[PDB]
Amino acid sequence: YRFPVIAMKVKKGILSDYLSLNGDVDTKVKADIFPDAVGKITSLRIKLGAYVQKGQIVATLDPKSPVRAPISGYILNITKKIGETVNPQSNIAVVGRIDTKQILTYVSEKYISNIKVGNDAIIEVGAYSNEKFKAKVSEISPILDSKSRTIEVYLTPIGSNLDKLIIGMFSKIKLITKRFKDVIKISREAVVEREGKKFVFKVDLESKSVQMLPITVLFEIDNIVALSGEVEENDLIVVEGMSALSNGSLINLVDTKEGLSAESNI
Repeated sequence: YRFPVIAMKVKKGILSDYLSLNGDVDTKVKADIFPDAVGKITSLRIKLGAYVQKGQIVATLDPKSPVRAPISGYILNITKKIGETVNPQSNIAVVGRIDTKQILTYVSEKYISNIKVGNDAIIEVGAYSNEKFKAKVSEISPILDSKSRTIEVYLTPIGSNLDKLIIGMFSKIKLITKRFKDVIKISREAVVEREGKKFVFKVDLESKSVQMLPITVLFEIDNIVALSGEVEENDLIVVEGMSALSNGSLINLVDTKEGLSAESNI
């Protein structure tokens, strides 16, 4: 008998660990819009998304008083209606710049000591590639909040297509903590546990059989193992049929799958 197997033509690549966070898209430069007097809002000369310049009149009161923009940028929010009464500490609207986007997140103290300015992240607002963006850590707050045990971390989105990372949006963040580089990646099920050790099966094409090689699992995630040991680029390693195999088992190579990408999982 010859056991049926599928084998992968294994490649060297990158597998990357990450910390899973939540955060918000914000901007570095923004300001609240306050009246200079007390009274009722007569007119609102702004809508969401509108561009306004420093000094420009954005609303009007009856005690006629003008409410003016304090900086130049875009209206991110309006928190007041025509009719409402207001004073110099009523926040009417928010203006901010769209060219100084930032992602804000809060990281637990135990992870902070390995995070550095320049670390890579992926910012996700959705499942598809058009909804994911690259970013880099820009700043680490000196403040530890004692109740939550978290420290604020700021990321700057880079690359192309940032016009869909909209200010105010919720995001998932994948903050890359370690990259295993130039290692053999293979589907996790290739690895088999015998007598408290780990092995894979390498196919010898000439003799149509397998050899049981010991390996070490360096890291694994998303059903992918990065391993070290006696395995090299282009070895044929069994990825279906392995539970039935032993050292020297004879097999039938039913098919050969391509190796997993050399590039990072994330």
